[PDB]
Amino acid sequence: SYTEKKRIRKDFGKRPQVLDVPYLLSIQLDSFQKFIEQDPEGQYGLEAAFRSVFPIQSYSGNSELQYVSYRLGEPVFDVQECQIRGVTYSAPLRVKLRLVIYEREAPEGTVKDIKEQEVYMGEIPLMTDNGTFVINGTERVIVSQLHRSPGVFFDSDKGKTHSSGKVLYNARIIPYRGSWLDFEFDPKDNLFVRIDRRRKLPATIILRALNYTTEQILDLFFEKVIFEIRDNKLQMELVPERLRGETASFDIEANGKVYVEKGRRITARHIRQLEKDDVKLIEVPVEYIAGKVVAKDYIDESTGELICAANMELSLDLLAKLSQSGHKRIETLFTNDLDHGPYISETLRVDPTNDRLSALVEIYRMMRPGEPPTREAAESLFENLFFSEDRYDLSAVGRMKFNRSLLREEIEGSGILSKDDIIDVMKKLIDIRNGKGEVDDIDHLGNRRIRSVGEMAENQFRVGLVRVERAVKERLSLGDLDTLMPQDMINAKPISAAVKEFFGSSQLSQFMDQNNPLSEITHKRRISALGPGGLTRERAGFEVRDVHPTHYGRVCPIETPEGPNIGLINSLSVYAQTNEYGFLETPYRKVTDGVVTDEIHYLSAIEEGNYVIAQANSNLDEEGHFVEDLVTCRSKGESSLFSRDQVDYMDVSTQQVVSVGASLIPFLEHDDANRALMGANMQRQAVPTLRADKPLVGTGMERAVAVDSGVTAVAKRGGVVQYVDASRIVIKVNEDEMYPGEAGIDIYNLTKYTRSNQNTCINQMPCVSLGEPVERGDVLADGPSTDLGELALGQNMRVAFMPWNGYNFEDSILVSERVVQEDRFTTIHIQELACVSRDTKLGPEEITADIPNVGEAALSKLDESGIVYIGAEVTGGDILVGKVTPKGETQLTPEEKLLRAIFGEKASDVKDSSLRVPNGVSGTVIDVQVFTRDGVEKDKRALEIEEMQLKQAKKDLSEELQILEAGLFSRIRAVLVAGGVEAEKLDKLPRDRWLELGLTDEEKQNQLEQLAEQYDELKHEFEKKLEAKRRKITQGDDLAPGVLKIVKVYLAVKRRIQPGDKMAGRHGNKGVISKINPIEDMPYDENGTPVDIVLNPLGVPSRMNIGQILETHLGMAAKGIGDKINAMLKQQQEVAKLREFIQRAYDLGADVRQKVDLSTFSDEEVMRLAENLRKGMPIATPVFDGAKEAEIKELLKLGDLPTSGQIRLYDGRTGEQFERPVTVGYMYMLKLNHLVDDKMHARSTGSYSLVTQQPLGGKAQFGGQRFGEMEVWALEAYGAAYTLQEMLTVKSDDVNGRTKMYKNIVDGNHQMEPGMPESFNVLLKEIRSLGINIELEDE
Amino acid sequence: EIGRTTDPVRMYMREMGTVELLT
RNA sequence: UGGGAGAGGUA
Repeated sequence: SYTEKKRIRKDFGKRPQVLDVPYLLSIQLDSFQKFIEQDPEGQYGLEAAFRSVFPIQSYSGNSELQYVSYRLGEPVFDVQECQIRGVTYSAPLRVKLRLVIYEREAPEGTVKDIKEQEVYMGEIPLMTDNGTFVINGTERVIVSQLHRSPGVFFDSDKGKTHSSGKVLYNARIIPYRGSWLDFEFDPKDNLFVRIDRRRKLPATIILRALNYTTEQILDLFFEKVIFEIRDNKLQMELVPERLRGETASFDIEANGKVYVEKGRRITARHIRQLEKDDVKLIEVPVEYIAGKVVAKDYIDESTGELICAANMELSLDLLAKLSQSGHKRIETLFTNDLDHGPYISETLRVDPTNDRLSALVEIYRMMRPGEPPTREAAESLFENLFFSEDRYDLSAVGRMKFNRSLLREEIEGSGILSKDDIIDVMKKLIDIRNGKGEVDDIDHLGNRRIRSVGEMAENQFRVGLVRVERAVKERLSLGDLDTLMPQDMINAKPISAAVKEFFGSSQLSQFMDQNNPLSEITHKRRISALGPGGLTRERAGFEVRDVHPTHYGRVCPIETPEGPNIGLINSLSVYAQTNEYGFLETPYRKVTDGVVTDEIHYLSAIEEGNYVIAQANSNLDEEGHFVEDLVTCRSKGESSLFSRDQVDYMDVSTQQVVSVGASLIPFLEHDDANRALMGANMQRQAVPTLRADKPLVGTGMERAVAVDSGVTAVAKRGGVVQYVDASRIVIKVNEDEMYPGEAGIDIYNLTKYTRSNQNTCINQMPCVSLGEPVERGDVLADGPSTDLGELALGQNMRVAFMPWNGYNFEDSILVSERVVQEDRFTTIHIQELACVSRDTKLGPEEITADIPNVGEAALSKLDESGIVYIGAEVTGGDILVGKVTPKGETQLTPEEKLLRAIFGEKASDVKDSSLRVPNGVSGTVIDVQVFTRDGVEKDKRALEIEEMQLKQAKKDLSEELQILEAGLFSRIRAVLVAGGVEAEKLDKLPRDRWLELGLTDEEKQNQLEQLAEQYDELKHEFEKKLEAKRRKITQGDDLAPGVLKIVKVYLAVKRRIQPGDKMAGRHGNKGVISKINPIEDMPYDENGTPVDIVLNPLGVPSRMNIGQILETHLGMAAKGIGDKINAMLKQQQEVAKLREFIQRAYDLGADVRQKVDLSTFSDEEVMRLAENLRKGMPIATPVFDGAKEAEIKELLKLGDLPTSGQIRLYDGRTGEQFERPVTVGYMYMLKLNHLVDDKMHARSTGSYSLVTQQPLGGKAQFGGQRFGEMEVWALEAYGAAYTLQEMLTVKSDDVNGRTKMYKNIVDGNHQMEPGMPESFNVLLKEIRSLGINIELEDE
Repeated sequence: EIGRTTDPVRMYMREMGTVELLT
């Protein structure tokens, strides 16, 4: 490595890593890859959405539209151009279509007219190289969603009929799209049906709609006990395995042996008796069948009348009629009280319909009520509900879960439902009602899949595609045929409108958090339970907001918001993947015969619930087996002890449970989870400061986050560095990585002082030097808050834990003045103000420096063209750009007539409406961008900005042509030395004139002339690129309708810390700065070094975040090692002393896995390493794999510091000594984005709301603090009647009272005269406009 | 059926669907 | 001016 040889973090983890941390943005990039990518058959994304609707026939069938292929054009602008211009970053969608015409005058007139032109179906916004979308110039992130998977889920309730406290089992079939279908039960044990949660029908209505009679329903849902009547005494063929524990209605009989007596219940020994005798027929008394229900339709075969139908309780006269009619063999259903219930019998008795047509009009009367139901209308509705692919789909994940839950075998199948599926769901629900089987776990991670950005945009594309497919089928039905192109009938409005509506304003298209790189990467790895198809925030219970045991390795349990969003927004764990179906999976190492191998299996949520999986904190040796016998494991939800050979899997790493941000906390295992949650939250709100500062106590996940966030500049191809700048890095590639048709020069253009979404600063500082060799995959430029490729959100602060005079009372923080002097937590806040020149109907506005009735002091900051200079330090109430507005003539006086006569300013009354900087805001001006529309000549200032951009682009294209002609002349040198041997005669002459040298005409001469004309056409495409760039920056902008030109002004403020600024560590220890104490007042030790920050010790033993204290002690040790290395470097000892001491500090831990050896390090690298270590040696500490207190004390003993962690501090002011030793060390503090510059607000009088005449709300529009209902109650409890009347009237919506109060206060007479608040008159007028006469009755 | 609806266009469609179409 | 949604955040 090369960026790692310059500063190596000491690792304290004792376990090896058999699987590295993957690419942290594989979920977003892979989902959009599967959406946008061209696949032949494994249907994904755009090709699947095209095949789902194409082809389409006519209203008759005389023409149809075939889809051939689609492609995507090149985007018109790169990502930085879209972010500058304020347009989305999209691509044109060009798709080849085929239009054929069926000659209906012919029997099969296939070929009449074949059209194949290129059609333009809207635009799709592309995803950049970091996983974000640029929509209208701003940067968004489409958060993944966690919804219920399609399929069937047999759930239940828990005591909803409290008249009995019974359970009421219910199924629910969830399609991907289409009408839901829910079977359920009642307290009277009847199967019901709701379609789309509508009114309850009996559940045999759907069966009779499926063309099933009562007989076939009974055969499907019951079994037959067969009865034969012989010489007027009844006999029953009895299978003995139908009688469990119940009493006998009669003394049972066999051929010659009595087994079970009357009044004697039948035992399992009696079951063994009746299977060991193997009897078949058993005679039965008359009253035993009085209670059975006939399952067969029976008619008197002599005459032809219905004697008894199916499902009717037979009687004595009915059995006499069945004996005398000739039907001497009856089939009744077998029922029971315990298991085989009479549910379907009772639903057939409740069931009022009788045939297919009556059930169909019952379904139509339920679905589209208040209409006359007809036969074909009810038939077409019932077909289109479930059994038609154009209005119902399971999309094969629902089919997988369906066959999985019905215990089937075949995975793939029909997307639509069918009769076997419906009767299988009813049979399984009846099995649940029996007792064989179990209900499903609703909050399982096998019932909840992940619907990512590519799937969601595919569905919105399909919605737009059917919305345009309907209209193009309508047009193809009635239009002409010979001249009908596909282009004028395909309309790009619905598809582009739907996909732009989704990408711009869905509930899952979120404005990306851009505080630090951890903010953006945690947003891009986020999982939302809300959105379209998911839950809602207000009506979600505690069961969805809990840590299910299947979250181990897939979803983080300690990273989530802490408000009303707590269980509903989750975070993906570090190693978590998805299936092809969308279920979360996490890797495990397969153990075989005790040997834990290095084979990695990604197990999904349901597969891991079978095996025994070892913990990652179980001990291994010699790459062998476990060191103990009673090993912990987890299986089937719970976690208990197991043997060392029974185990099936092991966790791949110790950080497998926690997310990205929760695995940056050192000593996380010593933290309470309520504080670790808040630390993982508050790391994402930390502003990037002026100079980045790596944590001395870290995790080693910092380099992974800093590289994978895309916020740095990583090297695409390794080599050596040719030229560094503040804004450019030029890398000469090695010839091995160089391709045989190029030069081998990469250019990196660093983005400098770009604004983030949270108005913070983004700039890339180059971390390499001149002539330094790099490799492929090292960091070239530190981003906003990274330091040498490590994540650096804050600074390392010398922290003392003691109470200091009540200045750290209740989570407060006392800060030295050296932290404010040295500018450690000083952040830059870039802020963009805009000024739009619009076309008023009274006259067009103009942006010119000529501003009326203002003083010439404010005109010094503007230029002669009306725009402020780059670099001018503006303040509040100043002017940035002078835009005046035509007020309007509206009068004809001789004064204005003489004015328009003498000057010609025909709108000589103008209203100055210039853009002014809002109050309380300051800072310089770092960037001015002026956009203009077509036709209007722009300005001198816009010409100057245009010339500067033109010169910059021309310099970039000139360097591009220089390196490309260098590579081409290297290629002609290579083919010249391949053809002949000419070395001195080619380089004794200049390289640009390498074309006039020649020889005899041969293959190499032909190659010389062909590369000559290739260099000529290279010059041709070079000047074509120049002309394209020139016309692109000279063309007028595609601005909104109604504007003429837009001026954007960028400010930049530096915000030092102050009392009231919020500050936090990493363990959920937030605090507000209360005082900024001088260095002569801070406490110190006997070397005289004062402490940078004094924290409160009483915040520790209630919140139980002991990682605070352990990070303090390890930071004290690390800074002690850095102090000793700095002492040796300042004394300039040797290289051998430095090598010995740094080696002793490196190989220090107990049995740690890091083996660093400076024997291979050359002396310049050891001096470079000691220079980077002179401010403190950084120390890694993985989560749940930490450094012990023994290793902390060992490092403290190396650093010649106290072993117990505590030194003796002296008072800063009195010079005396604190009576106890005080814990002093180096915590890592962050500066959160809740600054008192943004919270502080005050208002005496301002603007008012229009309807209610009450003061506004908000610091942005200078609002008033809402004196709400609870404060009205508090004043009522005090008794302050005059203060309450003052609040309700004269500080509020009472107009005469508030004007008189202002002028009475200025008159020195503090007295109010109150009246009626105007919101009461608003209320009176609204109750009157409801047709209700309300009036204040006078006395 | 008269009664169980509240959609006005559904009631209007039900009303207009009774008079027969001319030849 | 100043209204409504949606999203996130702080105590």
